[PDB]
Amino acid sequence: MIVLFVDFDYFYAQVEEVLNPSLKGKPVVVCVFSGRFEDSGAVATANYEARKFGVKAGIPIVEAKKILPNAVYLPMRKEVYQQVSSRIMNLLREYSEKIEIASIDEAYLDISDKVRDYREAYNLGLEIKNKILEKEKITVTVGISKNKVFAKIAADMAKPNGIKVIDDEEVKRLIRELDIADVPGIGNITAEKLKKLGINKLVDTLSIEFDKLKGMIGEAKAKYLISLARDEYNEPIRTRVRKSIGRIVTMKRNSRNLEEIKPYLFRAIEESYYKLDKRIPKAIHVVAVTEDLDIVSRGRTFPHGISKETAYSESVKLLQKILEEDERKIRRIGVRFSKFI
DNA sequence: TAATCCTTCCCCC
DNA sequence: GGGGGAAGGATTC
Ligand SMILES: [Ca+2]
Ligand SMILES: [Ca+2]
Ligand SMILES: [Ca+2]
Repeated sequence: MIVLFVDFDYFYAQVEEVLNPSLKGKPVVVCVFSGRFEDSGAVATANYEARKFGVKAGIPIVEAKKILPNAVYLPMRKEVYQQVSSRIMNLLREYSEKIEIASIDEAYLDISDKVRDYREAYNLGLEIKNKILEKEKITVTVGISKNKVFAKIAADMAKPNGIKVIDDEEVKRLIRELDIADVPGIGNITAEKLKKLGINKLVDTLSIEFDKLKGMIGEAKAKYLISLARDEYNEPIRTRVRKSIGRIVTMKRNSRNLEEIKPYLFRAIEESYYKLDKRIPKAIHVVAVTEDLDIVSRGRTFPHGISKETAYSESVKLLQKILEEDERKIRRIGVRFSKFI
């Protein structure tokens, strides 16, 4: 099999540059301003100009300014980006029917048909990198391999703005040499548990007795790693479906008083519905971010579709259930709609 | 600025 | 025992 993974470089900041070329060659930081206090918020993404110095996704907006006090700071604009992305996901469709849109900027292609070997593979990587650069003036990175996991890893290496192949032989050394923590789906926490169990390489997973790996990190995860290590991973490419929509927001001050919260909660549903568009959910969830930054949630399924009027009531009851079964204050509040018709 | 996998529950064959 | 399906939380991106 031969899978080609495509990944957009620092996407949000690149589109920002694209939309005002002057920004070219400068450190651009796409930020999310919570508006709580002076320059409060976080970092959505920074371009190469900023990254290399430390500014990265997750750092506060105040920390970033201490490093690059004079870079460009712009508020995120999901809508525009999302649309830019949509277009690009099309140039690709025009490269196969088997396309999996993993995220707003990640996508996998199943070219096992078209191309005959890694040779023609590269040609198409290039032929593809180009197209998107022409049509939309945006740089990406290609990864090619026996499957989605490596095609992706393939892309993490050759980044930014590169293209890389990882053929069987090389995969082999990776299953052994490649770090366990650098394997897709293994976040700190897991990579951590995998530490104790003495696992540090995909190989290491073959020594331990399954059931101890299962009682630890989970059967799915466990099986996932195994198949990978034994060189038997091969999940196909499928067209994923938005199985949920929501929208959380923050208040100027943490609160516990229901009246003080409602207004925020509604604004949340309001936007959530706008997103929904044409879609009708059967499930609802109120999500609260307590002051200590711990997420608390309460929801409910209905035997029918939820109207907007219904959401307003349902959400105010589930929020009450939250202030009840919890004494902490709320820093953020939002709704999540699922189980569409 | 959603996907997925778990774990525990609560019927009820 | 175990199918089926919330519900709430844990984990990755
Ligand atoms: Ca990226
Ligand atoms: Ca990782
Ligand atoms: Ca908790």
